[PDB]
Amino acid sequence: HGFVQNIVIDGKNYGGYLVNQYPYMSNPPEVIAWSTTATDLGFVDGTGYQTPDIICHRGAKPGALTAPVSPGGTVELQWTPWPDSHHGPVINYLAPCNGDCSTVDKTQLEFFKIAESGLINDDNPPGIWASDNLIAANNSWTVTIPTTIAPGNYVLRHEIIALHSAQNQDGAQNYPQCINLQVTGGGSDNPAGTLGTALYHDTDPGILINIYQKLSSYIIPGPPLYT
Ligand SMILES: *[C@@H]1O[C@H](CO)[C@@H](O)[C@H](O)[C@H]1NC(C)=O
Ligand SMILES: [Cu+2]
Repeated sequence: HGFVQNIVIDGKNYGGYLVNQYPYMSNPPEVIAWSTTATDLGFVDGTGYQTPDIICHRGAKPGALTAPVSPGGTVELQWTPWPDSHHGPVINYLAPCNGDCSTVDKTQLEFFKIAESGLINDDNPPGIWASDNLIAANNSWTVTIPTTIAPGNYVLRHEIIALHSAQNQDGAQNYPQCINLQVTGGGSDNPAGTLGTALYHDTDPGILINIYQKLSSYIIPGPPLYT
């Protein structure tokens, strides 16, 4: 359980969607982060993979604001403290807004994977995962925006998948957090994109998995990494 509390871009903080404050406020502030109804600080499990909830989390609506990023710039997402128990991958996608992200139909967004990190070491099962790298970095993740994509407005879909309960059907816990970015620079690629509801299926090999046993490999879920 947790959420993204702050985003650092080009030397300033953009405050996150504080899901334990703003849903209680009823005139809440404009941010680059999507609003959600996930006030339990919880997840979308396999029952929700073909519902709109998987796209940017339960009940999500676009952020009003968009943050500009320098060409090949960093976006640092700062989480609430991630529990060591919640081992699993950290995955990052962009989808083009083709206009103001604040007005997109989330159900039409087509994501391409720009970064993935999975099982790092398995010397002591359940091992060390991208989620453990996030904890070791004091609960932040750094995303480098590619220089090779067409600039424009994009949703960054940033996600931890916790696998501590994932040996059961629908046990994996997805924690997507979306923010609005203005990608800048000279790129031209329009990578093939995947609908939110086709990212994951509840029987995928990196989704329905016992992490407590020795693992020889881990297949990071979702569509193929764009390079
Ligand atoms: C996180 O930062 C705090 C100090 O603010 C420190 O005490 C902690 O050990 C840091 N780093 C890691 C790897 O946990
Ligand atoms: Cu949890």
